[PDB]
Formats: sequence, C-alpha cells, structure tokens
Amino acid sequence: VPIQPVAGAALAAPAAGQINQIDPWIFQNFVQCPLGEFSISPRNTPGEILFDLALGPGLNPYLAHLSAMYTGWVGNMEVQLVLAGNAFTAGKVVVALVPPYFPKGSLTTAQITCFPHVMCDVRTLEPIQLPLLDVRRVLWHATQDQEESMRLVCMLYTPLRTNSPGDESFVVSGRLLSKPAADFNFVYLTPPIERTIYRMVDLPVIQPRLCTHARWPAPVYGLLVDPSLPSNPQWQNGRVHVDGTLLGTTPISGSWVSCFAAEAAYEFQSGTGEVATFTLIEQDGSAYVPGDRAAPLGYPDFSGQLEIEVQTETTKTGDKLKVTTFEMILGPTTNADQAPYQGRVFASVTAAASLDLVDGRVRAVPRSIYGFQDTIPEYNDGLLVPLAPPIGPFLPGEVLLRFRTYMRQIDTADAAAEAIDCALPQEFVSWFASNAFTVQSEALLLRYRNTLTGQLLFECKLYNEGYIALSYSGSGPLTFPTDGIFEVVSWVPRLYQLASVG
Amino acid sequence: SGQDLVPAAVEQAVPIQPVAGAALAAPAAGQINQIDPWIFQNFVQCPLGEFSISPRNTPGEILFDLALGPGLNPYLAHLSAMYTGWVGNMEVQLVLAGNAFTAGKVVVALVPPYFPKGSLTTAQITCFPHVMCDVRTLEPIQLPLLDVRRVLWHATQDQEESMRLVCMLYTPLRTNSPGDESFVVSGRLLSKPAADFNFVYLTPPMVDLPVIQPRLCTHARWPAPVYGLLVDPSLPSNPQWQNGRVHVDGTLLGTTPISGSWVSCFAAEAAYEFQSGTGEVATFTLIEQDGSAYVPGDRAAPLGYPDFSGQLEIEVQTETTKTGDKLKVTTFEMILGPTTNADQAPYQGRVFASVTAAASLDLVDGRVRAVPRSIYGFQDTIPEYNDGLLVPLAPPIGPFLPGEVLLRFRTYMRQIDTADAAAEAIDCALPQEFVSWFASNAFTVQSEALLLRYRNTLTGQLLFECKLYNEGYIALSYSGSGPLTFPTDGIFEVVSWVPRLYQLASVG
Amino acid sequence: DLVPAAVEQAVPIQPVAGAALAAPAAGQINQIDPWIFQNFVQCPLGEFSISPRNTPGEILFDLALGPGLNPYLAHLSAMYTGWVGNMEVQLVLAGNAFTAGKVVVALVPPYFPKGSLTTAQITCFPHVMCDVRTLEPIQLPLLDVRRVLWHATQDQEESMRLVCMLYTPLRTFVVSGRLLSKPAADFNFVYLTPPIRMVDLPVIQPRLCTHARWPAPVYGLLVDPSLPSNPQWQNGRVHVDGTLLGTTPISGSWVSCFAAEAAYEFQSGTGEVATFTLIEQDGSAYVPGDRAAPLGYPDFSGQLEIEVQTETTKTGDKLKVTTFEMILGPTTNADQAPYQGRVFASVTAAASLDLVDGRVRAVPRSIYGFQDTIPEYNDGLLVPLAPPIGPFLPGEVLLRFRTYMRQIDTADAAAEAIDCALPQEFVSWFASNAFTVQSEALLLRYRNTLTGQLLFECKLYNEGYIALSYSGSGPLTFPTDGIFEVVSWVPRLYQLASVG
Repeated sequence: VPIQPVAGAALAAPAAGQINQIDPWIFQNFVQCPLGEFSISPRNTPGEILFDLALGPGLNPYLAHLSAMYTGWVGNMEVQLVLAGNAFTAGKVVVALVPPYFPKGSLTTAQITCFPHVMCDVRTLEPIQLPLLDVRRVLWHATQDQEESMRLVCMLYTPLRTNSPGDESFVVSGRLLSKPAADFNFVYLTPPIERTIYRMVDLPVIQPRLCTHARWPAPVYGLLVDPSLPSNPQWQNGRVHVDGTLLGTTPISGSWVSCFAAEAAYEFQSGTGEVATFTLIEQDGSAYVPGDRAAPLGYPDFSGQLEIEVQTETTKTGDKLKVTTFEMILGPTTNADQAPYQGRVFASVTAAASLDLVDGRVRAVPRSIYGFQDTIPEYNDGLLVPLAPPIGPFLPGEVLLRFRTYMRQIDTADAAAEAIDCALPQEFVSWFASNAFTVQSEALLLRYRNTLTGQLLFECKLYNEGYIALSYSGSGPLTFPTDGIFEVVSWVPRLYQLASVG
Repeated sequence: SGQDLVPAAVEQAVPIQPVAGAALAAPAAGQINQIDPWIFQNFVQCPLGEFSISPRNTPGEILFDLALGPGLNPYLAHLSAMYTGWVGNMEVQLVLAGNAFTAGKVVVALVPPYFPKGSLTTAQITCFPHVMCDVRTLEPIQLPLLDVRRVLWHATQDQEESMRLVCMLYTPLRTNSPGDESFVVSGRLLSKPAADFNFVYLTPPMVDLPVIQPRLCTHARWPAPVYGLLVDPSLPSNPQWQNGRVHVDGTLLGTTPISGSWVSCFAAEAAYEFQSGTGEVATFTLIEQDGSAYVPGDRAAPLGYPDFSGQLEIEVQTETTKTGDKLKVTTFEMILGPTTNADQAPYQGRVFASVTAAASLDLVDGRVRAVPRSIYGFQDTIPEYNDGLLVPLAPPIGPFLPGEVLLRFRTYMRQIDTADAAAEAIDCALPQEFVSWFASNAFTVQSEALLLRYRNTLTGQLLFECKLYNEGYIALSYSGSGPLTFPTDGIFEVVSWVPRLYQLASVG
Repeated sequence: DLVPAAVEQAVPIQPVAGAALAAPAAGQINQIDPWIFQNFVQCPLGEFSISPRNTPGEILFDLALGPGLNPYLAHLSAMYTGWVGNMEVQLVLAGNAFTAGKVVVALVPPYFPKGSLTTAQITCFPHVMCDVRTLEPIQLPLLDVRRVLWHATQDQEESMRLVCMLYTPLRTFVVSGRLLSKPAADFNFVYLTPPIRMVDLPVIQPRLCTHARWPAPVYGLLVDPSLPSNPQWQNGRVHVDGTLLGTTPISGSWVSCFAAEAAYEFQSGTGEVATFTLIEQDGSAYVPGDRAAPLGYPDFSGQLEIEVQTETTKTGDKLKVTTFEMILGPTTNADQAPYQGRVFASVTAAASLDLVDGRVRAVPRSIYGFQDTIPEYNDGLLVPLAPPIGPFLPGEVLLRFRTYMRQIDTADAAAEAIDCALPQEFVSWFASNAFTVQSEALLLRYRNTLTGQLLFECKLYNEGYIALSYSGSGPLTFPTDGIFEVVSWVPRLYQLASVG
C-alpha cells in the first residue's frame, strides 16, 4: 500500500512521562475484533460496506483491558482479513485505509480505490495482512476518550458468482483479526478505573420470575413473543436506552410504576360524589413542569377506569386517617378533562355527601382497572404530546419479546386477567441507568440460558433503543420458561441475522 | 489463490514504440507543473470504469472505449479543471477475474487517433495493436495507453482526438456449470498516470444527485408530493409523457417546466361569455406563465401544461362586475382529450372551458392563471393538442433492454368520481427537484447510462442498482408480474458511467 | 553611525516547520504544483471596503490561515485530509489622493482570546502600517504557528489569524480592498483521499421561480421601505449551510398546504365542520417540538379556502373535491391549533353532506381579508418561532420577492401581493448542497443574462435573505430575467453601492 511508516512511541517518548511496554505474548496472537465479521452473499450489491473498524485499543480485548490502567496509548497495529470461500467463487473486496478527519457514511465503489487499499479475491488462501497505522496529529492518544484515528474500511468490490445449492445459499464469511505492531505501547500508569473505559455490557444475574414488571406494579409472570399483538407499541413506561438514557415517563424505582403523587383538593358535587382535583408533582417531593415527556415520572401509559388509593385525612369525628378508593378515567377520550401533561388531573368517587377530606399531599397507587386498553392515555385533553417513539424497527423475521404480568381487573362478566406487557423489566432499566455503559454498535447479542441445565434456550438481540428481538417466524404466541439468565455475548451490528426458534 | 484452473497472466507484447509524454511539451509550456508522486503510486478506479459481460452479449459488442485523457482517473479528472493542457501516457489494468466455470475472450485494442470512431467490427479489432484476454484471468491485465499525437499537448477543454483503448467481446460468454443461471463477469478498469504524464498551465477552476428523500419531492406531472416508489408491470413500457422529461445535461423536452408550481397549470387571457344551455364559457388565449406570450414552437402546449387526459377542473381568478363581489375564484370544468367536441387546441394557444351556470356571471375578461382542482374520468394518455391533428412531441420513455423496466414515482390526484372511491395514481419518471437540478447544473455526459444506487442512509441497506440513461429515465432489472414497492426514506447516488449493455442485478 | 529615518516595513519572523514536524505521523506528505507558489490569487473571502462611516477600531477583514485562502489550495484540498505550512498574503487598497487613513494588518496568533481588539492592542502583534493611498500591494507572511502536527481540512480549528482594522479614521467615498494569497515556500497537504464546494447558485431567472410562502410563480422583484423591514416570516427561511428556520419545507408542492385526518360532522347554522388532525405531509406523523407547525403550514392570516378530497355516501356521487372555509389568524374563534396538531374548518351547508372521515391533503384555493402577519398557533400561546429577519446596516433595506395570490374579495380588484425573502429553489439548493459557510455575507451581482446589464450588487447574509444598499423610501421594481452569481464572501461591515 502507498503509505509512509508512522512513528509511534518514538514521537511520543519526549512529552510522555512513562512509555509502558506490554506483555510480549500479546504481540504473538491474533485476536478477533469484536465487530469485524461479515458474510458476502450473492445477493449483495457491490458498494456495500462490509466493515468499518477504527484503530484503537478496543480492537484487541487485551489492549482494551490494559488501557484502563494507562493515561494514553500510541502506535500501529497488524490486521488479518480471513475469507472463508473456496475455488468456484469469483468476487473481490477492497480494504481501504481511511485517514482520520475524513467524513463518514456513503462511500461509492470508485471512491474506495482512491485510498491506500488492497483488492483481494474471495479465493485467497492465506489471510490478507494489513498495516493499520497511527496517522495522528497528536503525540499520543488519551485512552479515556476516542478521537479520530485511522479507520479500516472493507466493502464488496465485485459481486459473488457462485452456484448455491437449493437448501441453503452459499456465503463467503470473513473475519478480521488483529494484534499490536512492535511499535504500540501505552503512556502513563494510572489507577485502574474500572467504571467506564471499554467495559463490556453485562446484565444482572436475575431470573425473570424474580423481576418486576415496568408498566404495572406486579411481578413478571410471562416471557413470550406474540406477532398477533401490535409489533410497534408506543409505550412510555419501561423505556430505557442501553447507555442509560431514560425515555418517556420511565422512572428509576419500581415503586413509582403506574402511580402518581399530587396535591389533592377535595370538593363535593351532587350526583357525582366527591371529586378530587390533583395537582401533580414528582414523586420524590419535587414539582412537575411540562417538558420533554408526556407526564410525570411513573404516570400510567394506558387507558381505562383506574381505581386509585389515597391516604385521606378527614375532619369528621371518629376517624383521622384512612385509605380511600377513588375512580379516575384515563383515556383515550375522556370528558373529565384529564391533563397529566399540564400536571392537573381529576378523580371522583360516588359519595352521597361531602367526605370532608383535608386538602393535602397524597401518593395515589393503583387498585384495579376497568376496561383496559393497550394504547396511549389522554395527556393534554386530546392534544398529542412529546412521546417516546414506537418500539422498532425490526428486521423481517424478528419479533418483539414481551414481559407479561396480570392486572387486577374490575369485570362483571369475564375472569380472565388483563395481561399487560412491557419491553424490559424494571431491574434492567435501573441496571442500564445506574451503569451508563458505553455503546459501540447497534445491537447486543444476548443468550437466554437456563441456569442449572445449561440449555441454551434462545439467542436474541438487544437494541440500543431498549427492546429485545427474537428470530421467530411463527404466528402464534410462544411462551418461554422464566428460570434462565440473559447473558451478553458481544456487540453485533443491526443487520446481523439470528438463528430461528420455535 | 484457491485455484490454478484459470489463466494467471497475459502477455504484453503489444507492437508499439514508446511515446514521449511531457518532455516534448515542456519547452512550449510556459510553466513548471507537476502532479504529486503519490497519484503515480496507485491504481484507482474512475466512475466510468465498470462493465459487465453477459451471455446475451453477442461478439463484436464494445465493452469499453477509453479515450486517453485526464478523465480516466478521478485524481487527474479533478486536477484537469485547473489546467489548459495535458500530455502523457496512461497505464490501465483490466480486472475481469471470471468464475472457473466460464469461457470467453475479449480483445482490447489500441485504436490510433483519427480513426472513424464506430463501427469497429471483429474483423477490424485485431488489425490494431491488441491483446486477447480470457475472462477468467486471475491477476489484473495491465495495459499501456500511449499518447500518439501530432501536437505537443492537448487542450483539456477540447475533446480532442487521442488514442482510444477499445475492448469488444471477442468470443461469447458461456458457462459449463450444471443447471442454474449463467454467470456474468463484472470487470473493472483501473488507471494511473505513467511516468511522464503532466499538465500544462494553471487556470481558474462532475455529476451528482441532490440529497432529497423521495417523500420530500414534488411530482412533475401533478402538483402533489410523491407518495410511492415502485415499478408496475401491468402498465405499458413506453409512455409519451411530456412533463418531467429532462435530460442529464438539462435539455427540457416538450412542455417541461422548471418551477414546481407550474405543473398542470396554464396562464392565459380569458374571454368570458355566457351561453344558454351550457353556462359560463371562457376562451383562453394561451400565453406563458412568466408574463410572456405563447409561441407554437418545438412543443405542443405552454410549459407546465398537463400531459394526461380527462375532465380537469381549474381555479380561475375572476373579477366580476356584480354588486357585493369584486374578486372571486371560480371553478371551470374542462374536458381535455384525446377527441373532444369543444375544440381543445393548446398547440395554437387557444383552449375552452365551461361551468354550468343558470345566469351570466359577468366576469371581466383578462389575464388569469388556472391551477388544477380535480379530475373526472382520468386517462394517462395524450390530450387533444391540435384539434386531433399531429403535433411535435417528446419521444416515448425508452428503449429498454429485455428485462429493464421503468421505475415509476407515484402520487395521488384529487378526483371527482361518482362510482369509484380510489384516487388516481399518476406516475412520473423523475420529480420536479431533479428537473430543476438538471436544468440548473448542466452536467456533462461520458457514456449513455448512469448506474445509480438507492441507499436508505439511516439504515444502510443498499436496495438495488439502476441505470439512468442520458435521456433522463431510470430503469431497473425486474422480472416479477406484480408491482413491487420500495421505501421513500432513501437516497439515490451516482455510482458510475455505464453503457447500454450493463447487466443489472435483477430484483424481485 | 546614521540611523535612517526611512526604513521599509518588513515583518521579522522565526521560520516555522511544516512537513518536518508532520511527516513521521502524517501518513503521506503531498507536494503541490510548484507554480502555485508563484502567483498571488484572490481569496474567495477577499473583498472588503472602508468608508467614512467606519470608526477606528472596526475590524475590516478577519482571515484564517489555511487552504481555503487560495482557490488552487481550496480546490486541491478536496482530495486531501490535511495540510500544513505557511502562506503569504497581499493586500490591495484602492484609494485616491484625497483620502487619509491608516489601516493595520496584524498576525493574531491562535488561542488568543479573540473577543475585542481595541486600537492600541492591534500594534502589539506582528503587523504592518498601511496607508490607504498606497499604489502598490502590501505583502505579509502567514505562518503556521500551531501546537498540532498538521491540520484537518474538514475541521477549521484555530490557526493563525490575519486581522485588519481601521487605525486612523478614513477622512476626506468607499475605498475597496482586496486580499490576494499564495502559499509560501513550505506548504504540503496530508494524505490523498477521494475528492468529496465553493458557493454557487441555481441559474434560475426570478420569474421562473416558485414562491416559498404561496404556491405561485414569482412575478415581482422589488424593495419596499414602506413595508415593515424585519418580518417574522416562518417559511422560506434557510441558512447558507442548509439549516432550515421556521416551518420551511423542501418540496414546492408543500407550500401553504396541510395533510391531516379529517373528521366530518354537521352543525346547524354553520354547515359541515371538519376536524383536521395534522400529520407530516410526506406520509409520516407529526410531533410538537422546536418548530411552530408541520412543514408547509400557511404562515399568514385571513380566511383561507381549502380544497379537500371528500368521499360521500350519497347516491349519484362517490368522490368529490369540496371547498372549505378556514380562518387562520391573527385571533380566531374556530380553535386553530397547528402547533399541537388539531385545527378546524367549516363550510356553509343546508344539510349534512355525509362525508367519510379519513386522510386528506388540503391545498389553498383563495384568501379573504389577507394580512401579512402570523396566525394563531397554540390558541394564542407562544410557540418556538423563527427569529425576525435582520439586522440591517444603516443604509440598506430588505429585498422582497413578490407573487400574486388568488383572492375572493367583495370590493377591491387588486390582488394581494405576498413577498418572501427567498423562493423555494434557493431553499432546496442551499439545503441539499450544504456548503461550508466561510464568512458572514455573500456578495452577489444581479446581472442580465443575454445583454450583460449589471443592475445591483447585494449582500446575501447567512440568515437567508438579501439586503440592498438603498437610500430612497419608495418601491422599485427590477426586471426578472437576470441571474445572481457569487462574487465572494464579504464581511458584515462591507459597504455596498447605493441604488435608486
């Protein structure tokens, strides 16, 4: 390739306090890059980027671990592209050396050859060994942020011309392997901050039968997919990102789920009963402001007639403090002018006279539901508010995993419980919030495996928007046992195809 | 490397003398100009440099024709805007590493300047300094392209006469592989300057598409947002549409407008008369919409007139002489074609419209501009242009290779209809933004097709490739019978210059 | 010895290494054509002007070192990721014998706290005193004082800045100054890349345009000081790098239209009333955010007649187009809320039309009582709006683009002429090309295409409007067959020539 040599530690060593050698056995092994893997299919149009990997310590896991106890790094790497095709195949890839400070996205096929590049046939026997050099403007790179280093881009240059038997299409699968060059080292030995460097995402070791549902204060009963249900719900509770961004009205605590905290003004109306006007606050004691979310944190994101329980203090003799059940319609179209986005809602109970209740602070918890509807409630009296987006999109053949619990239902005819679903339990929401991981791809590959048997029940994908997708082409609902553990394998791209279940 | 049952290299014994490059030009150049050494160190591919060989190519078909120049190299084609001159030899490698199960030969020849440039035949191709390559050849085929000229240098802004590197299919591409498709060779052209290429004289200093999603566009045959992106095999292949027909270099066709609010509209001088039994009839003496008048020229109507048929309703700004009302907007019904009894003639610049009225509306005659309202009995055919007679018109959208279909950009019209509830799906070849883009930029054509590719850039899924010919229509390779749709969240990009013989990947 | 009382001005320098510092970590060092070092070529920012309106202390120009000062370097830099090394800048001033004035050209270093620069401080840098009466150009070096090895091209970080300011007031007329620039003998680029942009315009006559605030061809091209100079126009606003301000759409058919879900009901005394729940016009859905309305909503007041595709269940008719009346602003009584996504319209009908509720897209038909002011957005409440157009230098007025609207009017025969800042074509061009905005204004020249009659120079500011230096108070119309073409980037204190 037409590129000069790059001085690594030689240019760093005067303005660096220490120049820190790594184990010579790490220079002796090619380790797989965590995302550098592709499969060329014959249906791939040329121009498709196969991978795009930046130079850094995150290419190697041993360098990614070592870099926590260092201030800086500098140097070059060696890289191997491995292609698993045979003879009888015919296609080309081009691996380019993109510099730093070059734009990203949308690079055509003529442009990839205007770089330093190699062009290699899928029939290549040996790996293609590549230099990934540290073309930099600084004297060394600081380990705890990621600036512009050289990328390594591979895109399909010439399509694949194979025979492909009828049962299964042929693919040329490529892997990318790497090790540091002889000129790679670290800079200044610091205390090993474990918190955030390149720490792989890990989930809590908790069974889903022990979890807590995130849209209703009840334990999780079911773990299942159902394509008959709407695969893009616009839910507002139990919405978290992976890197720790709470979406919508998602609370931290499981106690705040489907509850609200307010100041109640109690007034009697004849023919209706005791109507309480609730001025909403945040449930930790601070006030609520109409802002970037639909409601105060923990407000219910469903419709129907909810019975709430409020701690009522009365002025009547013979009683001081009690727990009173009110009724409150939620949505989607109500006549009581429910505006939780403004922080002012209304509830009522059928009372023959004035209950003589002291106007004051309450935290209403839900008691039961009448007429459950899996839709958004009325936040601004018919006017639509800023909402968290619907859950999706999916690759075709991938369905949304659902955590199911059952609600207390007022029902005069049927006894079948209202099964309400969320996308993630509250333990995973609080885990993602309290960890605040660094995200380096667009999907996490998860394995659900039973503990005592070791039986890998399914592999599944976790997206960064906070929802788990399975590869399931079946139409009926399939339940899964809630005794296993979700474990993280790796970062995988969003276009990654799974293995089907059922 | 995983087989040696293909040919490895070729011979390069081309019968030619070595040609001086920049060193002849240097005493008459007036400057010292250099290209940096790293451009000399790297075979890069120009966006002209893609071609394909199919089993449907007969021999004698030109796979490529590369006139020597700075435009065979993206580096050199970018540098060439800063200079008046160039000289020097190019070197070009041909990458056609066909599959093991294929057979065929190409002859790449060195055609001198001043040779009549079409049609070379298989008799003639070998009567030049040629080299005969196998399509299975594994390592690239490196070729000189020498600067045989009788001048000292070439002007860059003149497409002068230079040596052409010409490749035709010399033996047809066949395949002895057991029963499946037959393979298709995707060959690439790479080039760098040779050791003595140079430019001449520093001078004051390209094809693309706008970054617009197809849902963000303006439909060119009806004033509406584009709603659909689909081929449709049930529709005919060669419509003779007038609106939205623009070329790559910007040459408008027929009644093709530029402004987006000119579509399906017409400005004219309305003479208003009341007729008993019909109502209010306006005779429209047609003008142009920018304030000027209409002249019957190389088109059949004013710019922006509809190219469909039916009963169109129009909004006209009518001044009335009655009391209690001075200005209003009146709807006129107007049957269009192809054969009506109202003598509709936009070619002469005089049409007629009418509305049912029990009394005279007393409308002031004068300049109006009718915008469309609704359709009754929509027809995607040509209207009555010259009282049924012949007018000069745009050619139909074509020709296609067998297997290439027109990609239709769909929007939905407003319709008055007494029996059917479905809106009218009207299609165009290109939206108004691409028409304004081509009319504004005035691009330059290297070959008769632009291989384009459509990316959803937020998801990365490259959906297809497609060929934009220089007449301004986009074709895909599609074999299904049902209309297959594609999402309107994506981005088209220019990928390459290809001829008409490019083998597209079939979708659907 | 004799100290000479006349010493020719020369900036003393210490030499800066370019490629010698960069080369072991720049991946390749790229030599440029040796004749680029030979000729001073004009900066595409390099036009300024001094006037007696300027006060001593005004920054006349303010250049940054880099490849975008020489057009050969700015053109070559499209194929490189980086650059390094020194330049050389000439100044050309065009005064006559009876203008007095000194300007100072200083070499301000990077990471200087670049806020204020009074007149005493400007001589504490390496500088040169220039007289406004000099016949001959003035040469400066411009060195790559930096703390990095090389420079990203695509990312203007701090390099050495070249500031010029009025030292002594211009006393006595506008004095023109030009900047010319070449690379000095040490300049390379770094790392040849594919070429992935100097500001050019769409060659469209102003009569060939689509008006950005009403779906009509643009008829007029005029100034009018009688109108309010700083309107709060929400459509047709675009930044030069492509940032849309207000509710500015991309598609020309989106203008003054809306796409919604119509719910049809009948009311006695009013007629047929439709509730329109607004969405995005490209097929997607609308969410209230940091803009006042969905893309393409009518930003004017009055009574707009709309046309909706109505499906009816009556006999003898299935589909038709029905014209509704829809009040817009400024204060209405029909609960117009485009910001939250639900508006209302009505038509006078004696009986129920029995219309099917569903998705419609209403185009405008006519206006009754047109006003050029803002409508009612959130039932009179404050919404995120585009800022008012400005500011204006003393002596300029806003240029306005006129079209004529369809109007139902009972007494007046004059059609309502609506003005916009820029048409839709400039919006689509600027929003799809996404230029690097390299200074604060763009100098334009409205020149006739065929004959060559140049009418007026005008300043395209970055905020998406055109201001002309105009000393009168009345209107003035221009012929609409000319093409604006870009001369240079120009600073904000640039003084035009007065028209009219």
